[PDB]
Amino acid sequence: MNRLILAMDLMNRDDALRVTGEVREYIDTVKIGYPLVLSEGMDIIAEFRKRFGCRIIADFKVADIPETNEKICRATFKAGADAIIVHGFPGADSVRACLNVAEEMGREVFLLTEMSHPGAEMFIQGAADEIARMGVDLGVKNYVGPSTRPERLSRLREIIGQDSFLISPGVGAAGGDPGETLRFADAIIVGRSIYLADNPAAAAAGIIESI
Amino acid sequence: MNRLILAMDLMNRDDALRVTGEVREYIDTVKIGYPLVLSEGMDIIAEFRKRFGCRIIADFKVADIPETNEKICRATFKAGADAIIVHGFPGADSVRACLNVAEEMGREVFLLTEMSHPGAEMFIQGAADEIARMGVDLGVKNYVGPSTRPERLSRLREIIGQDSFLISPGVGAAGGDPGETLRFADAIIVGRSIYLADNPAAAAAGIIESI
Ligand SMILES: O=c1cnn([C@@H]2O[C@H](COP(=O)(O)O)[C@@H](O)[C@H]2O)c(=O)[nH]1
Ligand SMILES: O=c1cnn([C@@H]2O[C@H](COP(=O)(O)O)[C@@H](O)[C@H]2O)c(=O)[nH]1
Repeated sequence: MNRLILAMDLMNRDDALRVTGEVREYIDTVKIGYPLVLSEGMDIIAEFRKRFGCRIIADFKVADIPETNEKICRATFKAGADAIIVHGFPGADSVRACLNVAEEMGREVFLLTEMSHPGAEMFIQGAADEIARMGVDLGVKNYVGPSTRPERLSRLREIIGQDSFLISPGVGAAGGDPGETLRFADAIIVGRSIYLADNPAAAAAGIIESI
Repeated sequence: MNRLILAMDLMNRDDALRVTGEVREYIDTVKIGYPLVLSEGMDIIAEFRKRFGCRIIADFKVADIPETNEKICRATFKAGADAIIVHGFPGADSVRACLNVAEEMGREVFLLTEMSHPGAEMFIQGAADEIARMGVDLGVKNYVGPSTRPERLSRLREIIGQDSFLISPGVGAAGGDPGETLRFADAIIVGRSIYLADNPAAAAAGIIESI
């Protein structure tokens, strides 16, 4: 909805529920990561899904060996997540393990190819095109790419095709622009610009109207 | 969305996709049953979920022995359904088997307590209150009750409490009224009044505005 995904990284349940409820009319998809899950428990995923009737993407940056990745994905989907974000840099076998569980459980894998922060230029950027091509070869249809580098987002879009779904973080606080990012991504992920705002609903409304 | 769930019982993929796309702005939840699945395959569930970004309730009226019920639910959730409708009349063990799989896969079970058609008065109605109480005892939080008998829907709402989620079919073609049904149910299910209409979008819009 509105091509906007809320990155809910507040660490306490009450604040997370308050902000998510305030901006629900503008979204239908919430990205929940370890900051909230490690503080309040995996049960928070089912609670959000039920209370807000939104889709939940678990941003767990899965980056282990195949066998452990299988275990992490199974627990995550058992908890009710609709999709999970997985790193591609640990290799194809590690990604395939995630895809196997998603297939078994009727869920989806998002492949993270290039990250949005400054440090991403050190090692990830140099491998990003190859990671995206690996995703295509494995049948991945959902990807994550950087708002902070639209030229890289364009290159990623080029590799994955127009039929793949691409979401992009780094919007707002990290420097990314909503409109420019949406020239290439299907949806933008926004965390701090909304959840640290004095009026999260007004902040979400502003982003939606700017695009 | 709009407390309206589309019962997509057309049997061919092209017509089903056309009508669902035409009314998508009014809904966010589609009920898919055997008329469409047995004609086009279980893969239609993932296709709808992806193409329309809606939640999918599989109306499979699960009504077998525990072991078979477990198999049916597993295949259904593997196919991507968010929830499954199960009959309560075959007993508690049969329902528990469904709840066990839903727990394993992070999904939901809707318990059907009293049906909406005339024949429901023969045997189901007499057992309906006990079936609803069984659901409460088993921890069921989602229920299906009849639009065609609001006094029975009221009795069912009484047993399950205000915190349980109740959806109700029999609206329109079978005689049920949207507004009266919503006095007790959280959402109404509508099939033919929308999918056989000359203008499904206008029909959906009319129902939404009447409530
Ligand atoms: O390359 C990536 C991948 N993931 N995220 C995540 O997306 C969200 C962005 O939040 P922000 O809007 O507050 O910067 C956070 O949950 C963060 O972990 C990034 O920021 N960059
Ligand atoms: O008690 C019940 C349970 N399920 N349904 C189902 O709900 C839908 C109602 O469709 P309709 O609006 O076309 O009558 C159909 O898929 C039907 O199998 C009923 O009608 N009554």
